Amino acid sequence: MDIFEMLRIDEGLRLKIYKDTEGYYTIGIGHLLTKSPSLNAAKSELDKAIGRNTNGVITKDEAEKLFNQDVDAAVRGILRNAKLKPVYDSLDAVRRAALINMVFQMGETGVAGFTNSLRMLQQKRWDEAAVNLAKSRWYNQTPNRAKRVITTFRTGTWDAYK
Ligand SMILES: [Cl-]
Ligand SMILES: [Cl-]
Ligand SMILES: [Cl-]
Repeated sequence: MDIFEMLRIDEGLRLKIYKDTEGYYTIGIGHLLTKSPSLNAAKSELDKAIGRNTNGVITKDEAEKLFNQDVDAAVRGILRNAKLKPVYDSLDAVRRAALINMVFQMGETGVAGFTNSLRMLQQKRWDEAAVNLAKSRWYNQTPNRAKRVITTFRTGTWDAYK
């Protein structure tokens, strides 16, 4: 298992524009296109992202390309963020993947706000962090995903993705 396979499990693959769990236009492996309610605005973002007139449909290779960029962006986002970098650097590789997964889903700013959770993780108080992480809109709106990510933080194993 690795961060790419983990996110493929959590995000799926869809080759036509769809709405994500928040109702936002998305394509591929959870590539958010726009928060605009305009499908035309989403189609424009898509064409700009892929470099061609897609008519709202892409290939698997194209979806994987955007996914690679998106994972890269989440990691670089963590490393540039004063609140996330220390926590990331304190973690082992498996738990690092759980943090990348959160940032991929919610964005750098949204995760960096989990101040109390981040502290517990930095302290390696795993059970306490797991309890604190679940007291969140995140957990309540996407509980099965959040449970998987939290299990990964709590255990430092990939058991939740087996
Ligand atoms: Cl995403
Ligand atoms: Cl708590
Ligand atoms: Cl979920």
